[PDB]
Order: sequence, then C-alpha cells, then structure tokens
Amino acid sequence: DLADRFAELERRYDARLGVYVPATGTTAAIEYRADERFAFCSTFKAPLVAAVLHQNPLTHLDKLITYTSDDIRGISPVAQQHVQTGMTIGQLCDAAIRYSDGTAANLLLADLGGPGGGTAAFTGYLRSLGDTVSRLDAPGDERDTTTPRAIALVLQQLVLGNALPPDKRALLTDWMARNTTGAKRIRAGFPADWKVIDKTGTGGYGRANDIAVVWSPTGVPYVVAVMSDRAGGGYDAEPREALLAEAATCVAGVLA
Repeated sequence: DLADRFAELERRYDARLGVYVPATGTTAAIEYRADERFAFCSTFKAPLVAAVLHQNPLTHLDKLITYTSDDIRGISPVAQQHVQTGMTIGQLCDAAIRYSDGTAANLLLADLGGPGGGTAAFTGYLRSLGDTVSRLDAPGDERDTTTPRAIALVLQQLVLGNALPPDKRALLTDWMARNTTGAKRIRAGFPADWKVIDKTGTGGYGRANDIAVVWSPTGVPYVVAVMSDRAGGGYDAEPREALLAEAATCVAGVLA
C-alpha cells in the first residue's frame, strides 16, 4: 500500500521517484525504484567531501587553494566571493555541502587528482565503500548516476558507520547539519521535533534529489535517500521539491 502511495505521487507530479531507507533494529527497509539509476546532480558533493577527508590528514583542511575566474562552475555562492583570496580545503568542503558550491566541488575533485579531473578517484572511493553501481564521469545515459539504495548505503557508512574516523565523521555530519539548500525537501516532510541533516541535488529534466540522516525525538537515526526526475518532459521539465517533501512525509509516517 506504501508502493501505491509513491506511485500516486509519481502520477500527480508527473515524475519518476526513487526512495531507499535502510532497515534498522526498529524499522523495515523502505524501497521504491531503489535499484533504478538517477542522476547524482549535486548529491555527489557529500561523498566527495568524505573522499577528501578520508585520503588526507586533518591538516589538509588548512591548505589554501588559489583559483581563477576560469575555475568558476555554476552559481558558486561562496567561491564567487574569493577569486582574489582563495579558499582552504576545509572552506571548500563547507561550501560544497552547505551551498552546493560547484567551484568548490570542481576544486575538491582536482584535489583528489587522477584521471578525469578526480572523477576516477571519486568513483574508486565509492567502490572502496562497497558501491559497485555509482559512477561520476569527466538524460537516460548512465553517466554521473547512482541509485537510491547505493547512495543511502554510502551515506549510512559515512555518517553512522565507521567509513570515517570520528573526527572526520563529525566534520561531514556538521556540514550536512548546517545545509542551507534543503528546507523544502526531506526536512519539510519530517515533524519539527525530528532532527534532519542533508545534501541536495537539482538539475534539468526535472531532476530533484535529497539525501538525509534523520534522528527521532528519542535520538534514533535513519538514512533517507529520495531521488526524482521528469525526463519525459524534456530539459525544461520543472524540478518538484514538494514531491520530495511528500515522499519524505510517507517515510516519516512509517518511522513514527
């Protein structure tokens, strides 16, 4: 009957929706198109930060990166302000997550190094976490795609599991906790007394994603990955944040 609710959302919003909530001691898994591929959009920036954290000592965060106008990618709300001054790796991580800053992500990819401007490094990092599905590359094409299951299991490991040592884990978690882009997505579907940390993605073809870790009022954590597109409507199909909020509401109803 929950499957029917998500299918109803697909009909109303004229969209493809993907959900995955890993099973825990207290709840069953929630899965809907959990093994179909969706575009990462900017959701890749959360594991990107994890990769950079994982492969470097903590002192690396203090490395100043200088860059030019030619390195600017997308809106870059933070990096647009620091062409003259540069930004530390830690500032870039912050901006990449909290503002989905595209220049920051570009530079963190470069910091990983390797072929494809760091995309091979990124993908290889995911492989190390047991994700054999996702890929980041240099509408239906498989480039730059993940699955709701794949990304949710990655996020679980990063935030709640032991993929990262405690100090690095806490940095990633805090940046996600202070995200500025996610108020109308998973956050909007969960009651106020639930804690939410998250990272968004948005694109053409009506693409809208949100990956989150939520905590019940009792302090019990769950991982929620919601992904959507409207590729049938072409490049100019509007992304629907409300779809993600309503999917999130269904999830919150199960977890309550």
